[PDB]
Amino acid sequence: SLADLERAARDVLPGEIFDFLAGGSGTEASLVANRTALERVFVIPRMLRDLTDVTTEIDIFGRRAALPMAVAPVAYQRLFHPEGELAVARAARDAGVPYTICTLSSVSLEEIAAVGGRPWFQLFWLRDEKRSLDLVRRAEDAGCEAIVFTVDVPWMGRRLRDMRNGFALPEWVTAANFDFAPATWESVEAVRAHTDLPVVLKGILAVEDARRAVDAGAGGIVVSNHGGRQLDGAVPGIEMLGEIVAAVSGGCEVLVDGGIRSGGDVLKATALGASAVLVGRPVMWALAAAGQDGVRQLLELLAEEVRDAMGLAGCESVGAARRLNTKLGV
Amino acid sequence: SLADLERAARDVLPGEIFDFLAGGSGTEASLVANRTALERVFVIPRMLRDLTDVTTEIDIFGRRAALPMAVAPVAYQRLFHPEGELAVARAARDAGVPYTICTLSSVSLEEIAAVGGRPWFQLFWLRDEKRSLDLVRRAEDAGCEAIVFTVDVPWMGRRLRDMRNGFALPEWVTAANFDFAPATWESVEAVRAHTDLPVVLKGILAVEDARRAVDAGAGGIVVSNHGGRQLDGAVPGIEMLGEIVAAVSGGCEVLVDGGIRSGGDVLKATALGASAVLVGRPVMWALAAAGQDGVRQLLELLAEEVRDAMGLAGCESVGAARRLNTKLGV
Amino acid sequence: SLADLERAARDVLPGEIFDFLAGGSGTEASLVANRTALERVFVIPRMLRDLTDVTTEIDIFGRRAALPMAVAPVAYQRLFHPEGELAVARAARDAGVPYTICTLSSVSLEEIAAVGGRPWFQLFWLRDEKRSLDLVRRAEDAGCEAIVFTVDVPWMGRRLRDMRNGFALPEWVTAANFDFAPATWESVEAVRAHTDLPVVLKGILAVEDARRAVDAGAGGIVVSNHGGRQLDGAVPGIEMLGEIVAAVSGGCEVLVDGGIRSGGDVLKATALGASAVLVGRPVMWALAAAGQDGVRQLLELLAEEVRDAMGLAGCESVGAARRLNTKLGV
Amino acid sequence: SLADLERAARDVLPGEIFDFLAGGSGTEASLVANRTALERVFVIPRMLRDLTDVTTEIDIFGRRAALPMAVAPVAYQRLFHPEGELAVARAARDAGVPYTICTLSSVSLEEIAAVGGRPWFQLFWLRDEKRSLDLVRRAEDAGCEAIVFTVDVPWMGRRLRDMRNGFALPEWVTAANFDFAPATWESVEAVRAHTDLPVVLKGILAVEDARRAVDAGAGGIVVSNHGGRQLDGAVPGIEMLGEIVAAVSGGCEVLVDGGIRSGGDVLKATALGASAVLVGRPVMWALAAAGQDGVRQLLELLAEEVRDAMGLAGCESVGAARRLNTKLGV
Ligand SMILES: Cc1cc2nc3c(=O)[nH]c(=O)nc-3n(C[C@H](O)[C@H](O)[C@H](O)COP(=O)(O)O)c2cc1C
Ligand SMILES: Cc1cc2nc3c(=O)[nH]c(=O)nc-3n(C[C@H](O)[C@H](O)[C@H](O)COP(=O)(O)O)c2cc1C
Ligand SMILES: Cc1cc2nc3c(=O)[nH]c(=O)nc-3n(C[C@H](O)[C@H](O)[C@H](O)COP(=O)(O)O)c2cc1C
Ligand SMILES: Cc1cc2nc3c(=O)[nH]c(=O)nc-3n(C[C@H](O)[C@H](O)[C@H](O)COP(=O)(O)O)c2cc1C
Ligand SMILES: O=C(O)Cc1ccccc1
Ligand SMILES: O=C(O)Cc1ccccc1
Ligand SMILES: O=C(O)Cc1ccccc1
Ligand SMILES: O=C(O)Cc1ccccc1
Repeated sequence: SLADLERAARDVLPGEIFDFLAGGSGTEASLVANRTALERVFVIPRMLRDLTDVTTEIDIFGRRAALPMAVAPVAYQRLFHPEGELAVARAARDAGVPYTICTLSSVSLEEIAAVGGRPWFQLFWLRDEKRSLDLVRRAEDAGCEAIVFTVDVPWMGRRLRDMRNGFALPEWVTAANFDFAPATWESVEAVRAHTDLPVVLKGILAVEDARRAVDAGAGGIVVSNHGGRQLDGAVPGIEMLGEIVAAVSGGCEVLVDGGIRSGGDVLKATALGASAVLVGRPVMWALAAAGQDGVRQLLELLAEEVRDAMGLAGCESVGAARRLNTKLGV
Repeated sequence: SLADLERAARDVLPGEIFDFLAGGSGTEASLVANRTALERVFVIPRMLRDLTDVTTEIDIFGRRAALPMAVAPVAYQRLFHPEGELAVARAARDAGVPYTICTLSSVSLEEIAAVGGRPWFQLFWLRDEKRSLDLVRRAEDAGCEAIVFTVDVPWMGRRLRDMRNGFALPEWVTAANFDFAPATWESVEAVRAHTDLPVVLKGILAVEDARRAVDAGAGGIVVSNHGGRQLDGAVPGIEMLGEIVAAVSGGCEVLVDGGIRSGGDVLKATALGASAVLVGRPVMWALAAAGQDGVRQLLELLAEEVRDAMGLAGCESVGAARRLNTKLGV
Repeated sequence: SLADLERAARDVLPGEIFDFLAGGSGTEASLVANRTALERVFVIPRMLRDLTDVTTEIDIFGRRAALPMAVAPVAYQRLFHPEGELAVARAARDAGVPYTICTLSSVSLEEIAAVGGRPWFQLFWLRDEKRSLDLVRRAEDAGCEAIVFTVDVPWMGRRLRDMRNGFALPEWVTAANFDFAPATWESVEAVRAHTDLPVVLKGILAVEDARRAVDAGAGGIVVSNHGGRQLDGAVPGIEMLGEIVAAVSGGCEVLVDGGIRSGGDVLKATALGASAVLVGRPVMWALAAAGQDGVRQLLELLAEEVRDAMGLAGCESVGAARRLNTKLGV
Repeated sequence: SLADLERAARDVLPGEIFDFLAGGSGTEASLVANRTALERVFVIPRMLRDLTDVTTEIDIFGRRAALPMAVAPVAYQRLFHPEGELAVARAARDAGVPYTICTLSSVSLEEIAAVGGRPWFQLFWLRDEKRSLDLVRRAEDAGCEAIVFTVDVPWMGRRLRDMRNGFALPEWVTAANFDFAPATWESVEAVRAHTDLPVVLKGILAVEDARRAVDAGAGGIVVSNHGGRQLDGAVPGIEMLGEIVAAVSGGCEVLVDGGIRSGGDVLKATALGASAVLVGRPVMWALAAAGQDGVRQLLELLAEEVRDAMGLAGCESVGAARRLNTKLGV
């Protein structure tokens, strides 16, 4: 289980860095709710279906992925291990999972993309529409296959663990893509007009924002409260997911994140209608604990857990898993 | 109470064997939910009815049973006591309760059936349609009166207690019926075509699978998440039971299992519409603690608890108990 | 508060007697649910109403009572104090609260009634229709003003505290009215035909049993699960009360019991539609702790708490309190 | 966070005074429910809106306030610090927040009003309609801009912490406005006829009392259970707020109080429809801990938390925050 890795990472990382990773904003209400919400979801499995060729593969944004999952954008991964983003990206490539390269990556995006695999690029909107679009163009020129535009960070949430810790970036970690302003719908349009890559808006929670994202020409959204790190009291994405999937009615891919910690959790998200999930903190636990081989082992365990869960639920494909029904417990 | 027995069994059994017995898959969410779900159910008892002739008997699959209960299939019972299945089967016979002989029994099915009583036989689908049907034919020739086809095990769930324990069958426990593949609806048909015994599909949770089971010629189903040992996050059977009973509308017997630990719990399952229940772990606690006489004492306590509960609720018969209403609490 | 008294009684009483008093049947699910259910109820108070003449009085079964409350039937009160029922009955009389004399009283019913006040008499149905009716006639001849026919005890619930304790009546406590069989609707009719007193059926939880009680000529019912001492898993009366009040639509008085521990709890029961409440265990705590003066002090504290709660909620009368709305919390 | 201040105040204040401040009535059910209720509310934030000019200002009762918040009436503030109400009022003025001067203030209302800022005056109805109206006239002559008529205190709730503590006002704290009777709707009319200031009824929880308040010519209400200090078991205001806002349909300002402990909580109240909130206990923690500068720091932290929350939720104005949707969690 992914629970094994969390303790291993707690042991190795400096306390303040473990807190930067684990923490949420405010009283951590949304952080805790991400888990509570998943725990309340029960799947109604189907029996006696053909499982001779169970596959966890999906096609997303033009490409085959080995699982309905990608590595979430997590800034400054050298905080957790000296190889940082390169270790994660290599493991992701080898697992057939898309890796999201961050605007605030601690290794340059061009170096990360050179690893190969299916890199996506996460955008934070800069000060200058021109620099933002340069970053997009860099990503595209480097072979990234989607732009994950983070839209829930007009500014950063108040992380009281960091404030209490007086936590700051070590001098040996930098924003390697560099030598910020709130995004609007106009910024989305500027991005969409300047790339042929799918634009994916990350941090959508309202139904009318999901519909507007489709109208705006997004190729996907990530239904997300940013891992409980942005508005404290924001609803978990998993609680809005079903309503959002019904509202877009196939008009874009609908991803979800927040608290996904097992293959069963992936199955739950799928059954609620998600195209795929992102996974954040667990990938960093595996990185901290054992570098590249740590993340590879995590991804292999997830792969096995997702296949197991699907077959136990009577699903030979992710599409079938999306047609599962659920029941909320207490 | 059945709680007495659990500690007695914890004291006598080797830790790893107690864990094989107690554990569920994954994070044990479905294991815990089986109990939570029962605990939330309240019965609305009726008063002032004639109780001069209260009976707990039912007719099921051709035969009278003393209680609306059978012993669930539990593999490898010599793990818990040296007399294993023979001790349980004798106690069951003497109590007038059906005993389910397992495909993976640690005493041969013919020896268990020779004990007498009302044996049923649980089938796991083998590799070879021909060997599966041989096992069915053996059971029928031995006098088993129903085939309990387990349909929730295309493969085994990941039991993290066993994995952590590195638990494996002792060399002194074997699958005595021997000298596996996923089941499908085609396998059900092959069984149904080859026996005149009622075929009971164990591990149904979806309403449309219950209806299809009727259409397929099943004589019953067991609404079950396999004691929380198969898909972690599968809904408890008790949560689907009422919906399933309404959907089959008398077309087959509808049994339930998972967490039944008292006569009051039997009453709750009955009031939700179950024809009968299966009981698993408590029977093995009694076996571990005191062998045959242990299981006899358990069954006598259950019998007394079921009669007590029925009469306190104004029910002179199990049919009347099925007409009780319930209310969900928090 | 009534919480003060509970510890005082725990200190003075022998453990096994405190357990006889405190305990419920089975796993004590219904015992705990009585409290949970009250705790979930919130009152919506009204403001700015005339409170110049707030009164807690009600008319019930022909007579004025000082509060919408009576002392519940509790058998064998000499278990708790040497003066037993006489101490409780005197305090009740002095407080203007009806006292329920038990069939299993440890002082004869005629002695208790001689105390004066507003005694009611609780009936358990005997073996012999003739002896049952004699007991009723005795009660009526002694000046009791209602027959509280307990209808939830075809036999006694399994009290595992008592069983574990091997608890039995001390030799110095006897059933003083003596020198039992399940009740039916026919028994109710026999009682109703033989007395002009109001017949009150205690232990009704199903709506159709409440309606039938009206049809049967009951002058009241007590919506009750017998303090969690009868069917373990029976719904709390407070959860059925609103539905029952709507169903009888003024055809009899509807009382409730189970867990009433404050004037606020009385207000909650009133707001849900109860005519009055019974209070059991707290009266015995006060008796154990301080005899007659103990029960008087309890009743004075309740009186003050009920007036306080009513006025804070804008109710000058109990009728107004019945028109309060409520909201369920979590 | 406001949690920092609570411990600081616990350290400095005498135990019995900390209890006078913290406590509620009865079993403190309503006190705890105020927090529970807020914790169950999740906001659905909006993204990608223009936040170039985020403002937390509102217009209320004729005047601009810097935040959608006022300092609640809290009697006898010299209990917490020697400068008492003057320290709080100065900080409030400097923060641009209305300060509610109490009828039971420990510094005279004219001295508090001389501080300047936006003082409101809270009225308790006196014995004598003439003295009540004198107090109103004093407040108006001193420059108070609204009368906050407390309508939930026909008398004081039973504060068991105070009773247990034998707590009484120190001899060095007095009701400085002096040298009481239950309010009715007639008292509201007498106030409304005698002032041109907006009359705000504090302690409304029933929908029909909110509508009647509008009909009566109130310029606002405060939906409130008096911080859990009046009826124990009264619903939290936050649970009635949405229903009340829909019922008045713009006919008066609708404020709420009870448990507001962060800017996120203000956002939640706004999203449920509140015009503004009151904050009580936290202001007294800050006063106790650090006098005037303590309250100033609290108000600055709240201001920053409210702006943060609004912008993270896509709201450039409080009006926009009122149009946010919410979802209840568990
Ligand atoms: C340490 C940390 C840094 C993050 N950095 C970013 C970021 O730069 N961009 C972004 O869009 N999301 C960022 N996220 C949020 C994740 O992409 C994701 O939404 C969240 O972590 C998912 O929740 P999970 O960690 O519970 O799986 C970060 C998350 C964490 C924990
Ligand atoms: C140790 C163990 C072994 C089991 N073996 C089998 C099996 O061979 N076949 C099967 O259909 N169910 C099997 N089950 C599941 C039970 O038949 C039953 O569904 C479950 O135990 C009921 O839950 P309960 O144990 O809470 O009463 C097993 C259960 C346990 C605990
Ligand atoms: C020790 C004990 C003895 C009781 N004896 C009787 C009885 O003889 N007849 C009866 O109708 N109810 C009996 N009751 C139940 C009470 O009348 C009442 O329904 C229950 O105690 C109410 O719950 P409360 O104790 O929570 O207030 C008894 C209750 C207790 C605790
Ligand atoms: C110590 C104390 C004294 C109070 N005095 C008054 C008062 O004189 N008048 C009034 O209307 N409310 C009074 N209140 C209630 C507050 O105005 C407010 O409704 C409540 O404190 C809001 O809850 P909060 O403290 O959780 O923020 C008092 C509250 C406390 C804690
Ligand atoms: O997006 C986040 O929660 C992580 C982050 C951390 C530090 C600086 C920018 C972003
Ligand atoms: O069916 C089960 O949960 C029990 C089982 C244990 C070991 C091997 C097969 C089946
Ligand atoms: O009615 C009850 O719960 C109390 C009781 C105790 C002992 C004998 C008869 C009745
Ligand atoms: O209104 C309140 O809860 C506080 C109060 C305390 C003491 C006296 C009057 C009012």
